[PDB]
Amino acid sequence: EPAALRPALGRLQQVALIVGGVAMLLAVAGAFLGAAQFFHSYIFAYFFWMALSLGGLLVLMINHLTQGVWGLMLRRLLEAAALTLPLMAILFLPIAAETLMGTHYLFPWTNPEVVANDEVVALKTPYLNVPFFLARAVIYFVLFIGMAYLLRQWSLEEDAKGFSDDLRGRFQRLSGPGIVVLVMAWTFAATDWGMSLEPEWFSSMYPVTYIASMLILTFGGGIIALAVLKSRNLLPFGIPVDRLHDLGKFLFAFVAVWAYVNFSEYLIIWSGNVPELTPWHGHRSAGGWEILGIVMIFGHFLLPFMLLLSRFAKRRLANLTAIAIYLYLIEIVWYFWKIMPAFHPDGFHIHWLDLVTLIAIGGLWLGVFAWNLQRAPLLAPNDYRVPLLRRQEAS
Amino acid sequence: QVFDRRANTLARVSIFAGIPLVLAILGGVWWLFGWSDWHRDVGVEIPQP
Amino acid sequence: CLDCHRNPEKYVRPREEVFNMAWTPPPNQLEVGRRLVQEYEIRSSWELTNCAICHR
Amino acid sequence: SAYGKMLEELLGPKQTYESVTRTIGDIVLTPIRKTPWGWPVGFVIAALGLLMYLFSLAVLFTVGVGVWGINIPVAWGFDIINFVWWIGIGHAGTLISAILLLFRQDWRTSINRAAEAMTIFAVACAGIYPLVHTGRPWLDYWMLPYPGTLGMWPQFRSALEWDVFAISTYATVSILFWYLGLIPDLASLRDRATNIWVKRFYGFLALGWRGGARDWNRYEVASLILAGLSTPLVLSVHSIISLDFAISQLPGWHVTVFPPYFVAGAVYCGFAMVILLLVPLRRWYKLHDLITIKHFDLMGKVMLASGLVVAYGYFAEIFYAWYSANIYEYFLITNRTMGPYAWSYWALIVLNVAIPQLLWFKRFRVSLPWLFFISICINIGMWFERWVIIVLSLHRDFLPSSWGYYTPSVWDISLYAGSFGWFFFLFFLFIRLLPAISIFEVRDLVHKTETEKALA
Amino acid sequence: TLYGLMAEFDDAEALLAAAEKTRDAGYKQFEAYTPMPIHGLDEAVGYRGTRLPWVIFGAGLLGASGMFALQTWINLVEYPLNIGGRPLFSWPAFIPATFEGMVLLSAFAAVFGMIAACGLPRPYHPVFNAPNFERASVDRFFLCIEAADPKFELKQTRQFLESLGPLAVSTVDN
Amino acid sequence: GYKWGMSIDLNVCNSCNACVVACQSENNIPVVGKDEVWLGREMHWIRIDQYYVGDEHTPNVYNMVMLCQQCEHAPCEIVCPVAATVHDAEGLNNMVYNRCVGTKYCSNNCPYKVRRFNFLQYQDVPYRSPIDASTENDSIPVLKMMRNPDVTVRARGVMEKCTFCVQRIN
Ligand code: HEC
Ligand code: SF4
Ligand code: SF4
Ligand code: F3S
Repeated sequence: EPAALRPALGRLQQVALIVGGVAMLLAVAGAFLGAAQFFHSYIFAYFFWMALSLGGLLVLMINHLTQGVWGLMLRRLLEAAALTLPLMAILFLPIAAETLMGTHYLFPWTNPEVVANDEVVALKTPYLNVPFFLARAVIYFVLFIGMAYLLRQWSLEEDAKGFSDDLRGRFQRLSGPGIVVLVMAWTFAATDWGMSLEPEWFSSMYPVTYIASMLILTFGGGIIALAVLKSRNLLPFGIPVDRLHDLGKFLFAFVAVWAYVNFSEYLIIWSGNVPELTPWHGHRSAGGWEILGIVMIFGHFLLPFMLLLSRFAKRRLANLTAIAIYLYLIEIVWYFWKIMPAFHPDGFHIHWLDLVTLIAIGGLWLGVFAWNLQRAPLLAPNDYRVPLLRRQEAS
Repeated sequence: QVFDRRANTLARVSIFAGIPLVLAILGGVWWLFGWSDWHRDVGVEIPQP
Repeated sequence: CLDCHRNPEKYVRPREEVFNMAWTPPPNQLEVGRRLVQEYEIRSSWELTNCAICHR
Repeated sequence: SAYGKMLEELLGPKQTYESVTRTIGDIVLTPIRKTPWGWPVGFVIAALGLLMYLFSLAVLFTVGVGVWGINIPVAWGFDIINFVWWIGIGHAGTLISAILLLFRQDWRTSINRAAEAMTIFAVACAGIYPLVHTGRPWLDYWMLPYPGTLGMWPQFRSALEWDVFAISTYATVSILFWYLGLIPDLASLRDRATNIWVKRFYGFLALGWRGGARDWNRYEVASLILAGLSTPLVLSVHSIISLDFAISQLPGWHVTVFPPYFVAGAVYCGFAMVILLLVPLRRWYKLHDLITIKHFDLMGKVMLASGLVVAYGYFAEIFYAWYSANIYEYFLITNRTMGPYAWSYWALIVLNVAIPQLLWFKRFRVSLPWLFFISICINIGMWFERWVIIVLSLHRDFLPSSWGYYTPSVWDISLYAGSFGWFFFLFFLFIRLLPAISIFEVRDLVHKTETEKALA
Repeated sequence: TLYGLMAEFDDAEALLAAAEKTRDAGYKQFEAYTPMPIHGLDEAVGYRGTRLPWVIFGAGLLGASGMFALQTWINLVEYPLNIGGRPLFSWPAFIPATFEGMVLLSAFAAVFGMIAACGLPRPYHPVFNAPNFERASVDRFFLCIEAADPKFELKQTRQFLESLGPLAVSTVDN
Repeated sequence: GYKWGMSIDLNVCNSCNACVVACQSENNIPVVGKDEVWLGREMHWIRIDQYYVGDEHTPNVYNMVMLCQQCEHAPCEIVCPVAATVHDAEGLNNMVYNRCVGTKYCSNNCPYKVRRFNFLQYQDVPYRSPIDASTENDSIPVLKMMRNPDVTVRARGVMEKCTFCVQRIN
């Protein structure tokens, strides 16, 4: 264990609340110039750090189902990402406040004259209505936090009492049906917060495209977090070069899954061009959003498809984070392509509120992520795979 | 020993001289029965009454 | 007959030499055959190969 | 060790490299007139299924494609429900062969050849159906991009043209990754022959292998790349056999979660067939020390982990059929729950998301008479999913004046019930002539258990 | 007409320690001949990997860019068809057919490029005529050197193989 | 050039079925026996659809003359593996019978189901039952004279469609 772990994780916690709090003081003071532009730019920044928190919960449950030496290096980093979901329940309140205000900035089914004219939206008012939108929203959070708090109180038990199948039986008893009621609580949450911004446009697979990107962000965050903790010499274990090729196998095999669920979402909508399915990709392939579409094929898939094929720049640490940071800067563009063209559908524009709210929720997320890393000893030293991590370090 | 030394001549030309000739047979049958002007009889002087 | 419908200019002759059997194509078939295509209002390669031309 | 107690669940008693090679080299090399029973009585039951297969095809070509019972509303029937079912079966035969080899997992080792070969014979039984459901089957070469004296090529926007491109890539790399796996294995059956006319048979199937580190290193860098090329293939193949509904504008067909939910149902129905085939390959061939019950505890967990993604698939496609305010997808929910074929969707919720939800408990996973009934309710049930997807979306659609029924005739049953003949004609030819367990890989698993006991 | 001086071994724990000992003895032309792949034999022999994955990628880029350019040449240059009102350069609906041509030509360079990199369509190797090579693909492990190196005679080698732990050092012919 | 469209005045259609039987006499459409109409395999390029709106004792009966609408963004064409269903530049839907290999996917994606597949050898069916191949390629000689010489008398496994009478267009 390094001595400079808890001060540098304390410093990164303190500097991220000031970075992610001033940028939120710049956001709400920037909200007063243009009111609707804030909530158009806030919910874009919400989905990037909600999915980076929920994927930190979702990979944590795959880490408990399987015996990987990968993931033991991530288990205290996924648990540091899964319990920022209490922050994504309190930063959901600006999205919850707009549904209560009579502004109809965020969700256009809050408008009583959109419901009264569009009959397609008026038949979704059993599901899309603000006394039941918010009641569904706190149902997701008590299932997201409750499946993160139970996976913390039983994992902080492990470094307290010890490993047995009394405890590892509890992980697989939760995370077995956890992913069931995590996917199903996300395919009711992405049709609440993400798909219902385009309320005339239904879809299957629209939460699944987020699910395959929750795996990109939290394996990309798996390699970025084990890079800064390696470059500053703060990791309690030297990284096995065989198991970084496992994290690069996961980063590569979830770029390809993401480009298979986003393209077959497009391949179906483009083939049968039904006018209740095409307005999404018609607003996202016209008026400048065509440029972000061609980026999502080449800069998101095909540029990290070729560099993530060799063992070089997949087995080396310094050339995998050159992909994992680049995959963050290409997923930020993607969540700007998923969420933002629901607002101002004809034409592409980007505000400074788009990239000062991503810093605002980001430093708030990276402060709470760094707050939970001082809680854990970063190794899970009473685990059953840590004798395998004692191997693969002395060759 | 099974498969004595003479079989190395056989196994070499079965993938280096056979498969270019079998694909030249199947390339010539593809020409003669799907591409030629013989199977659609040109220049043949069809007999009248 | 698809290469001749997609590019009729390398085979189209004047109407006054259609029933003349001794008509050989000139060395300047193009720029004359293309001249005859715009003169005879011969339709483009898009409209001429779409199996209602043939294949009813 | 926590890793050594994983690998000891896969073998069991005292086993060396010879005792492992002997119990797989006694399924093969046990000669005819000494060959044990069960294989003769099964190979002549499969012949009566193959003579039901070859007679239903000789009928089908002669009198036509309209002895099936396919209507004009529902014009895709048992020729396509069984085709996506058979393609669905062989897909978890390559999750076992290729996707688990990415994960460096050692419980896929003894389930390998009984899933590589089970892929191929669920593709050779499958791949006849895209060639015989056409009304003019002698022109299925027109779906190939070849140059001819016609200026015509295939369309390459239809998802049945990609079915040509998926299966004729799936059929050829299944028989190239199972034959590459049999290159170092039929060299072991060659050296255990002591009979030169069966030694020359396995001395020519295996090309001359010798082992060797310059050949063993080239083998696994051509195996895991093939296991890395067959893993986006089968997530695409049964996605491409899923696009040929989801490309179409039909209300039950045009859903966009068809590509991951079909391949989930392929690694749901497929693991049910590997379980339905390996429980009678321990009680009949004495493989209790290679196909130990932890392999079924893990094949049941992955079948459960795949059966929830189709449990998600039935609830998503019933949510977004309601979440869409279409009258045609409102009617889709009220034609699977009500209507003339409501029994099919309720024998689907029972057989897929009610009966195999006992897979959570180990009580119905380690117990093979309970895992068999669960997996036999998935092969019948995932046939009914592909019936609900194909027929119940076709037989009632947009216009009410084109509502059909599709009660199948005998030649739709005799081709499907005859198709199990051609599966078990080739499966019983695979069991007798070829090893059912990859010997060289389970020799490495025996070596991996010894090299972790020697780390103490 | 002399190819052998090949030593039988009991288990591969004593083979790779002897195969890396042959790397310390200057012999550059030697093999392993095991029934199973052992971790660290090509590192012990000194094979330094193979150029075979670049043959798989070189044929995968020829199948992906060869099938995508096939359906584009069909739909734009050869016979462009208004089929369904869909555009001529349909860049979707060409990807599920240029992906399966990428998998096909890669695996055609993965099986037929492995049995072309290894000389496997080759019966009668000069190692099969050994007194116990029937056990070579079942239980035993056979460190074998050849006569392609300039530092192999029958002596200088048989005493070196007995400086290892062998079971039966046997000289096999061609 | 020559954009071909059709307007069907549904207010004046009395469901006389004279347009069903005149498409049959013009486009060589085969008759299908009683046993294969019950299986929904009638060959009729145009159909009239009663719909019975209202009370079950005194309803209003409405006709929809449903033929091939010749869709510009035709979904029946994009699902044809061998491209046996393409468009003109005139705009109408060309169902070419000699290219049809018989994959009935066009009929599934056709939302109106105005595609009609030859399932058996539908030819002279009230004079020979269509479940035999003893007379599959042998035809009645006197029935050959009633056929229009401009429309393909179709084979066993090809699909049909209302072609706007393209032999009268051309
Ligand atoms: C006139 C220039 C034509 C066009 C617009 C199309 N075809 Fe086409 N076709 C033409 C001719 C002279 C023949 C006879 C060729 C021969 O004798 O081999 C054909 C034939 C065909 C076939 C062959 C049928 C068979 O061999 O059983 C097919 C499949 C075919 N034609 C298809 C086809 C398609 C799909 C077209 C789409 C636009 C098309 N044809 C146009 C002449 C013409
Ligand atoms: S459209 Fe047909 S049914 Fe209607 S009046 Fe004319 S011929 Fe009679
Ligand atoms: S048959 Fe149906 S889908 Fe095809 S063009 Fe006519 S109306 Fe459109
Ligand atoms: S899709 Fe294609 S080939 Fe025949 S029946 Fe339907 S046309």
